[PDB]
Amino acid sequence: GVQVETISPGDGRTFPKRGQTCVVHYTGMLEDGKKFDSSRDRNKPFKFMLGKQEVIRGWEEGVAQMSVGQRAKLTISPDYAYGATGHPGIIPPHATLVFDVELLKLE
Amino acid sequence: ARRVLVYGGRGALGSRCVQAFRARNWWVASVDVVENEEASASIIVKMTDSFTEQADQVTAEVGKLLGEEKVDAILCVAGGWAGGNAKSKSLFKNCDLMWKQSIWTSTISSHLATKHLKEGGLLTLAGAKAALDGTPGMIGYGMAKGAVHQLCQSLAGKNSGMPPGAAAIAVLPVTLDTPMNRKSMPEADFSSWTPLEFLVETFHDWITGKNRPSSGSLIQVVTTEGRTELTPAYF
Ligand SMILES: CCC(C)(C)C(=O)C(=O)N1CCCC[C@H]1C(=O)N[C@H](CCc1ccc(OC)cc1)C(=O)NC[C@@H]1CC12CCN(c1nc(N[C@@H](CC(C)C)c3nc[nH]n3)nc(N3CCn4ncnc4C3)n1)CC2
Ligand SMILES: [Cl-]
Repeated sequence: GVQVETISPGDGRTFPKRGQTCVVHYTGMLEDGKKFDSSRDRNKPFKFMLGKQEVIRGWEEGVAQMSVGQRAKLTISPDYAYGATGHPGIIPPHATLVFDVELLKLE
Repeated sequence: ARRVLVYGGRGALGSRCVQAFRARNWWVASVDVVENEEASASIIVKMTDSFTEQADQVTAEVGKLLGEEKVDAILCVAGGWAGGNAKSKSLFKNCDLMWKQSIWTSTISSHLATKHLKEGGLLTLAGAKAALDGTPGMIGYGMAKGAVHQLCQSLAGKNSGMPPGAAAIAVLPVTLDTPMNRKSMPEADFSSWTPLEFLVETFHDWITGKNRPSSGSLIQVVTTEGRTELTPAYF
């Protein structure tokens, strides 16, 4: 489903709750490392609320495991991402995705 | 029926429509933010602030999927919910969400209906009974759903672009019985929530020509002690 690997540890005590808004910077890549998007290129973090079906399942399960300040690599199988169809023009069919995610704060 | 496009095909109601219609061996396309693996075909909408970008992209993709084939129905079941009064610090973000999930989706679906609905086919739009009145604690939601109700009226008018004999009907529920609602409101009276299968079977009747309301109807869907009744409202 989603594998979570620590790039640098968070505070180890502030984990997201349903209803809280996660503030993150990310870079998303295909399995070969080809970048398809980064919030850092916009100098603006991505925000989403867990428990509201706002994101692909790998992020819903992956980010919930992170603590504030953590930088993590999420490796997400297609069934936890865009599946068989993909997202034509950006995400190929049956793509495993890799996201570098930094959990900046909770709002 | 035989071909249906479910706009919002991965949502709670739209997923049930895909399942039920595939069980009848209909061809079913899903349009949503991610595929529906149960659908015959899936179209994935672009996340963007540009309405024209998203609408042009979906329109092109649906046109390529269908070619010259026409569909019996477009069921626009997308919509979410986000609350807050006009003073809320979350007002602008929640309004943007509501307009994207209800106004944008309904508009694109309506355009697709002019281009792809068979003569005598059906477009459904997702309204809300609450937006028949003021919604002081859910400003964006009420504005978005009120716009959809008005759009339904437009589509029934002369030279709206709807094909001959086709109907646009808005569905105006209160609360649907969904797993996310049961865990979000675990103390509510579920017997005042509308079962998804009630709406799926209503849509099947309407698409097939059984007890189909007139175009431009606003059909209130109200469940009381597990029994659902359909009542027209007049704009
Ligand atoms: C920028 C993206 C790129 C590729 C560059 C990227 O890098 C990338 O991958 N990501 C970016 C970084 C994070 C990882 C990943 C990601 O997760 N990105 C999401 C993509 C959206 C998504 C995907 C799978 C999901 O699984 C639960 C959930 C969401 C994003 O940007 N989310 C935030 C943006 C603000 C929203 C859009 C509005 N809003 C919402 N929610 C639902 N729920 C649905 C049902 C639900 C169970 C599917 C519904 N309910 C009624 N019917 N269907 N539907 C709709 N629709 C409106 C349009 N529309 N047209 C037809 N039908 C519809 C229904 N809009 C909440 C989220
Ligand atoms: Cl209200």
